[PDB]
Amino acid sequence: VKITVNGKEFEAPKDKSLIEFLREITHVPGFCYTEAFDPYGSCRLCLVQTPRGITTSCTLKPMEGLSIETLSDEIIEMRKTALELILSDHYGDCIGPCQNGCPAHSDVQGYLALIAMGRYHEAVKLMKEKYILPAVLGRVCPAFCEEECRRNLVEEPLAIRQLKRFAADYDLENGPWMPEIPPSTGKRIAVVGGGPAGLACAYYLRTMGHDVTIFDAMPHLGGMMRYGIPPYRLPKDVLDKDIATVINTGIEVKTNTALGKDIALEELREQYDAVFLGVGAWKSRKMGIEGEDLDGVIHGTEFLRKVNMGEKVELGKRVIVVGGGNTAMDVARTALRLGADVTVVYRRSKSEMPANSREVEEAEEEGVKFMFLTNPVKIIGKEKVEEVELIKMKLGEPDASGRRRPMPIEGSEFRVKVDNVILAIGQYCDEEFLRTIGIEAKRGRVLVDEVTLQTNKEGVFAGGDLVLGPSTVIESIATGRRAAIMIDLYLKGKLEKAREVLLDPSKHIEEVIYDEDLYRVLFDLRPYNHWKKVTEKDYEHVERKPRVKVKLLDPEIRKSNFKEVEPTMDEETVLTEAQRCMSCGCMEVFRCKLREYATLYDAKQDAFVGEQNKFEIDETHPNVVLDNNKCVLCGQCVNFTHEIAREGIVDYLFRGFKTYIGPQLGERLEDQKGVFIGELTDICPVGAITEKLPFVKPGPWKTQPVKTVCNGCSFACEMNIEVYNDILVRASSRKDSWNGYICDYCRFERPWAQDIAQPILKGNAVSWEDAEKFLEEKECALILTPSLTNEEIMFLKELAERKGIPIGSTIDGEGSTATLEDIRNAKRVLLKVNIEKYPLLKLLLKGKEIVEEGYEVAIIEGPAEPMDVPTLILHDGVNATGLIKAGVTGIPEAKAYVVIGNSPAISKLKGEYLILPSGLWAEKEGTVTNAFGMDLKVKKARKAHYDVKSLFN
Amino acid sequence: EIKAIAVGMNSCGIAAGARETYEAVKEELEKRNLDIKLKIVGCVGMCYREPLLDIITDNEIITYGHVTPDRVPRIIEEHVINGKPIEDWVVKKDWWENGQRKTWDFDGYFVKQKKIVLENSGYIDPENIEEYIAAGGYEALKKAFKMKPEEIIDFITKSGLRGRGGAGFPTGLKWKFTRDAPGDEKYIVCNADEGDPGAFMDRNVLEGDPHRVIEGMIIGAYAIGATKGFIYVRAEYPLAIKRLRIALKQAREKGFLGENILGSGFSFEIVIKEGAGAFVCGEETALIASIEGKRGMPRPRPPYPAQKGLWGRPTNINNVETWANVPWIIKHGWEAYAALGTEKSKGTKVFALSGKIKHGGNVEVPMGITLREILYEIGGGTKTGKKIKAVQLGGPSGGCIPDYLFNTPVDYESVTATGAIMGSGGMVVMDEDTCMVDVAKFFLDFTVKESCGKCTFCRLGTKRMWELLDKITKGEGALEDIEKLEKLAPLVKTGSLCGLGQTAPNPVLTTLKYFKDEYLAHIEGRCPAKVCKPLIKYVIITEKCTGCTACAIMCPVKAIHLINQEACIKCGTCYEVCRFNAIEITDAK
Amino acid sequence: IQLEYIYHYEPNPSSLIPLLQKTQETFGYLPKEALEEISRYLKVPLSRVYGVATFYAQFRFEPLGKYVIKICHGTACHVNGAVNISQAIREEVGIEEGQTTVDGLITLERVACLGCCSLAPVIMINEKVYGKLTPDKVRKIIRNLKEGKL
Ligand SMILES: Cc1cc2nc3c(=O)[nH]c(=O)nc-3n(C[C@H](O)[C@H](O)[C@H](O)COP(=O)(O)OP(=O)(O)OC[C@H]3O[C@@H](n4cnc5c(N)ncnc54)[C@H](O)[C@@H]3O)c2cc1C
Ligand SMILES: Cc1cc2nc3c(=O)[nH]c(=O)nc-3n(C[C@H](O)[C@H](O)[C@H](O)COP(=O)(O)O)c2cc1C
Ligand code: SF4
Ligand code: SF4
Ligand code: SF4
Ligand code: SF4
Ligand code: SF4
Ligand code: SF4
Ligand code: SF4
Ligand code: SF4
Ligand code: FES
Ligand code: FES
Ligand SMILES: [Zn+2]
Ligand SMILES: [Zn+2]
Repeated sequence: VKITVNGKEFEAPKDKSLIEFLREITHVPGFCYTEAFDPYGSCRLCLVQTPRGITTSCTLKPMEGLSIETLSDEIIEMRKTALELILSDHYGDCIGPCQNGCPAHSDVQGYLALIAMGRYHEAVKLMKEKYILPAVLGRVCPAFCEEECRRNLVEEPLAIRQLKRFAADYDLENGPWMPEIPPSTGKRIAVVGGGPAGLACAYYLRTMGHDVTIFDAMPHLGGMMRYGIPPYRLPKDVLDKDIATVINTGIEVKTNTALGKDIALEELREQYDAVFLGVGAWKSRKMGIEGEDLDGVIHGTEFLRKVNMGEKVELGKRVIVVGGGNTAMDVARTALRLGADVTVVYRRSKSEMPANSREVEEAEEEGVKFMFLTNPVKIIGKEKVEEVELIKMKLGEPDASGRRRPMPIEGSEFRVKVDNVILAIGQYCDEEFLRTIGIEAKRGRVLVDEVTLQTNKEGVFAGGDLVLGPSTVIESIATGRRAAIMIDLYLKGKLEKAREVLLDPSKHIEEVIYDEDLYRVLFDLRPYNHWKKVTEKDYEHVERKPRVKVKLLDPEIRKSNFKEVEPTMDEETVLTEAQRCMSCGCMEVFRCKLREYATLYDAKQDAFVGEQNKFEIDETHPNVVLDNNKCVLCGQCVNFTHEIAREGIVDYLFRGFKTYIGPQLGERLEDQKGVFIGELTDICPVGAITEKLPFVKPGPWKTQPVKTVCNGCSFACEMNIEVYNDILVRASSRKDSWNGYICDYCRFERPWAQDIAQPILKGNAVSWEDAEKFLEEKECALILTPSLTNEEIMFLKELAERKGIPIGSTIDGEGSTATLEDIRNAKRVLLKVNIEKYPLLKLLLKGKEIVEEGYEVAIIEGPAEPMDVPTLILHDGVNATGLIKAGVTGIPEAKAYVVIGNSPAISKLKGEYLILPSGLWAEKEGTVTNAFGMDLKVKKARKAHYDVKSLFN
Repeated sequence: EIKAIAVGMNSCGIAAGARETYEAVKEELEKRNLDIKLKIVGCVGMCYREPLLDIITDNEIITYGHVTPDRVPRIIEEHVINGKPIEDWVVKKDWWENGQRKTWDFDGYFVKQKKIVLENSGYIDPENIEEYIAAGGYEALKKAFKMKPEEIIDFITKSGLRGRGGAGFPTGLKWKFTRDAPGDEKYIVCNADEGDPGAFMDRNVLEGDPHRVIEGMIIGAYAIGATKGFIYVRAEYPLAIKRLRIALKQAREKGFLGENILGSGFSFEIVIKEGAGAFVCGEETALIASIEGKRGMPRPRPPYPAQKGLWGRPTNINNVETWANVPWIIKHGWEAYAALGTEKSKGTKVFALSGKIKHGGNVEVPMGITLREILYEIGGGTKTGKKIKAVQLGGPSGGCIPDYLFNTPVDYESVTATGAIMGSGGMVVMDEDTCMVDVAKFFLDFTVKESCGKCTFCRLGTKRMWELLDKITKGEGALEDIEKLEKLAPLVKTGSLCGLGQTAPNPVLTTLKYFKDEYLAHIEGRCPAKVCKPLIKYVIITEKCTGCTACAIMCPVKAIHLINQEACIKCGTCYEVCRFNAIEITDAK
Repeated sequence: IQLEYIYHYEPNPSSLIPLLQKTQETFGYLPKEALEEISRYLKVPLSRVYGVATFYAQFRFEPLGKYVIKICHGTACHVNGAVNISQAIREEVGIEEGQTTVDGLITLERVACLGCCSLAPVIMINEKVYGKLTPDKVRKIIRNLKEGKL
């Protein structure tokens, strides 16, 4: 059949639905279509424009001469409105508010879960997807994430910064994690500035492949982390270790190379493909009041650079510091530690102080005196500073909601006698240096396009304190990572298109789906995050758990020295603190179709606002959670459980807006009997049905599927094992599998993750020395269990043939003669097995006739002989058929028996047993032969610490 | 000599007091030792003049209106014994000239009416098949048994008969699709699931003349090849179910239903399926799912009911009115049916005049009659002489047609053009005291209740549209709410899966199209019809008040010469029981 | 016993809705034991039975009162003042529509149409129709119903 899709000529199968073919060639959204069921018209998202009108493509059959537009303005508007309607009834958080509070948007929930498991290297690996200096951030970050935490609404926010510091220091100490560098892209990037923004840009451009050169004026890398942040907050050995981890990736460092003196920007552009300007704000703002030239007017950044460099610093007994930033606080505490009575004067109130609040409280403990709402007007003295004239200030008018401006109170002028005045009122980059290189700046801050971070010159990007003025290390790292993303987009030619996509993705959907880079950048920088408005009443059911307190150094002792005031947490408190997380994020955030469609179609949550259906979560089942607040009502779970599994776990209840999915009224999911309850977790498209995971904290991780088989029975059903850095998270169902669905035994009992650790001799575990002694002493007839792959069976058989050891298997009989086609076509079947012990027979035999006479195929349980009709002989071992094929049946006669695998019915055997472990099924590779004669491949989820081949030598 | 006395015993008659009148007539006949036949009849159509008592002479029928039990002794004494009609109470006369019944009425109700479906209602006893036989019934069944089934299909498709329950698909094409479908077992369904809140015509046919529907179903089953027929009527209509069961028993015992029907070798059985009650179950696919024991959730159309319907077998689902039209076409010919109505829409339509119309009831009008004729000559206009603002045609599925478009003929396409549909056949008349925003809100409220909650567009968009309408009605709206309605309603129409959601935005769309000034007045906090509770303030006129205080003992909230605005329940009982011009509903501003 | 009626019906899934109607006639509502015996006899899941039973507004899972008040909210009754008469009924009885009084005397229901659109404000109390209802008249009817009359 010839159909025309968006002007092109296409040939499609007549019987198959149009949505399948369209999704093959382009992108079509839609929740409710599964080919195993008939077309269902519930989601209303697969709309196409036909000559007759706008219709759903899941119901259409390809006809001759049919012309379909898949992306027109009206279709975009209709899909957008449908998504907004769905989101208007959706309740839940895609990510936790901790991730939205972080300027770099780090997966706080995921690495807190990894810390609760004890996997600190993996937690740091997850941290380094969004920033580069987790130890520095654990020491100095103002903890924007802990301000937004949902634990603020119950007792106290999680100690995210301190747990991050502990894990980062563990990684630095017990071997640092270094990333994988992709093959070289042939491009070179000039980075100017050795501060955190330049380091972040270099690190994330190196992790993409480009060769990076860092230019820095100072002799060492670190910027204001090394020359402005004092060593009682950030020890420089920690900074050296962190910067070493960044620089060891392959970054070419050129320190003592300045811009404007050694190399000009035009030469940098001509030699390098793109240039990032992260020179930072290294000039201090003057106050402009008369007498500022008097001796004793030091600037805070220069003073702190002299103290950090060890240069001789002259300081009087009385010191006044002007400002309220982090610069002022570090100046105040450094001057206190040098021996001066320090007063800090700020023009605003204490609440609006930009400084880190923990540092302000620490300074108040140490003896720093504050006077807020005060402003210096004059500095009085002959040649040196003797006194400073201060005016008291009051908050002004709210103006255009500009948080008011301080207006002086006339007549409140007072004089304070001081010796040194330190200026920390702000920072900027040299305006004349910016005119020398030709970058458009206002007030000394470089003007860049807010999306692309690009200056007025092509190939020049900027960030850090150069763009944001006095800012944070994490905000600088965020600007650096975004600039690395934008530089990688500029080096491919996609930057203008990417900026258009980031402004409004609903107009460039075809380009978003057509380009991998645009899709990745859109989902990295502008993802759809769903929010709920939660007050303190919504967390009253939560157990009140206290927050860990880390014993700071004594204020009296720490006011005299430059020793670090805050230590790292003890390892016993780390797990206790990490287990206070409430896991606010959605467990299906990395696979939810609704979130993806809302990202692509620019859907707003507040487009339609009204009443939502409020449901209670049904988490009584040991393994499955049902959340009707995240139910888009597609009917796929109902269709499966009623038309394929025949179990009827859930069904549609009530009518209209009140419709929801659930068991019979008065029962929860715990009372429901069915061996295919866990298939609903893979059936659900959004995350209303989720699986409880056997980990301490289940925090959603970006797991990668691995294609293998199940070892629960002779069926050997194909499945995906979801792995995240040696963690066997869950088993899911493949679409391309011969079975399609897996049972609750595989999912919830996990026979693929089960292994006996050590050999068992006469019912007691023994070491491998005793096993080797038993193997050397006795005859040790070789008994194979059906938990071995075909290649292992061949190896063991050849070893037995070479050495002459008698070889056998616990399984006896003959293999099956039926294929899946025979069971699929036959209508009268002979069932001489228990249906519950082989759960896939429930799906395979739907609607067949279970007879005792006149049958067409026979289903019998081994050991057995094939019958006249095509027979299905089912054993309890996955590779029982492989054992039968290779001809190792029967139990041979000998004195003592070495059995490879802890299989049942070995107690029937006569003599003494040596049960050798066969290993983890998930760590095995090869092929198996299942009941229907298929040769199915097994793959490794992680590296194998045990192999039966080397054990026998 | 008075042969019979008939009392109208439909649901409309029963609600008015026809049982009391019938028993009073029986008592008066027993007391006077008279020997007249007391029979029940259906509804002629004058529902405003009920209870109706018919005195049937051999040549004339004299129908009295508003026959209460206490009027019965006077009527009996003066008419059935003395022989003098009481001309004050006579509302209808029927006489026979050349075998065609001619009608005279007080109000001119029947002048513009051509009764094809309701030709026997109100004259025959619905529970006696002998009376229906004597009225020419079941002669069309014998005639259709004479001819071949495909000839019946050609007769039906050449008459221009279109579906009376919905969009108006040609009935002969539907029958042909069911007959041409491959299969040995086929079913027919009579759709009596009138979910329209203002429609009563289908139960009117099923109560006043069920044998017409039975005969039409048998003719259609012979034409298609169906073995089993289903009458899908709601359990909320018990009188219709009772009369259908009586009629089925009488038709079975006389050989019209069963095995070897009238020597045609044709076996047909009719079984009454009682619907549980849902507006969505009137949809074809939801009706099929409801008969099969599932939820009434519609499914996509490319599998059509005429090819894969009830338990997979082909099904023909037609309305009660279409099945009732079939015997008239077989008896009188397809050319006689094509001699009525417009070019595209042939025949007659049964409408239900309700609301603020004076002569409300069941009307049988030919296609192409203008709406103004129905509203003013047949309906008589409003009940208080006020002007008619609009009409709601098609129930919740249709839309409001305003008074400057009353020249539109009632055919399918002329009504489809204006943004309404013929729909069930419901015609609700709105006057100057009706808020169009309130009407749209009521229809969207009904749609929100009756949605099956399967597709996202209907389930969610109808709730969002109703919330916007409630926001506008409470006065808390703005222009952005109206723009949201204007954007959302076409998308709910275009995107929904079944006809309930595809006709759900029709009232909102039509009210915005014709009555946007009322919407913009509600944005400013005022109801031009003084209907919305928060936008009206009940003010007392002191200069026109009286010390009698008629509207002071009837108020149950105790907010009364002075009105306690902070305690007024806003019921409105003051404005009626005052029996004086002192209470004035005024804008709260 | 009470559940003998189930075995007069055919053990096909199509008999579910007629069986639900028969159950609501026999008991006045849908008991749990009857529903599980219906699910057992028809071999349908109990979740399917509950979904069908909750789809239709006829079926309820709690018994009905003595006097059932049916407020008609059809188009004809709505345009003639159904909201005011429903307000009068709710204020006199003290429950919302769709609820049963604690003593079980008055059950308040909303219906689509009753056929008597000419008696445009119309309610029905135990299959008896009262028409032409101003709010005062329906308050009188409710108060006279409460005191054992009618
Ligand atoms: C005194 C002080 C205290 C602070 N305390 C805190 C704190 O407690 N917590 C917190 O979170 N943040 C704190 N900060 C902020 C912290 O420094 C941030 O990391 C800052 O925003 C870094 O910005 P940046 O990316 O521009 O790096 P910068 O630190 O500004 O790095 C500038 C780099 O550029 C180089 N450079 C300058 N000019 C040139 C040129 N012409 N050519 C070449 N290279 C050049 C410099 O040599 C240096 O290596 C503090 C800052 C200061 C100054
Ligand atoms: C929500 C909805 C309600 C309906 N209700 C009825 C109804 O009550 N009676 C009816 O005959 N058709 C009703 N229909 C139309 C039916 O789906 C179908 O079109 C009708 O039975 C066809 O009748 P016909 O063969 O005379 O054309 C309804 C359709 C929808 C979408
Ligand atoms: S179900 Fe999807 S859209 Fe809803 S909160 Fe979870 S991830 Fe977000
Ligand atoms: S960088 Fe700062 S805000 Fe971000 S997660 Fe770490 S502590 Fe929280
Ligand atoms: S409880 Fe956990 S997931 Fe929730 S905001 Fe806090 S850290 Fe994030
Ligand atoms: S629970 Fe999941 S699969 Fe089932 S209807 Fe809801 S969204 Fe669809
Ligand atoms: S049927 Fe057997 S092989 Fe298949 S998933 Fe279940 S336990 Fe594994
Ligand atoms: S339009 Fe409404 S009633 Fe029809 S299928 Fe969709 S949700 Fe159900
Ligand atoms: S409003 Fe009418 S009834 Fe009431 S006190 Fe005034 S005049 Fe009397
Ligand atoms: S309108 Fe009703 S509630 Fe208000 S004062 Fe009059 S009778 Fe009382
Ligand atoms: S409507 Fe087609 S996939 Fe949902
Ligand atoms: S609308 Fe209520 S009786 Fe018809
Ligand atoms: Zn009538
Ligand atoms: Zn109004």
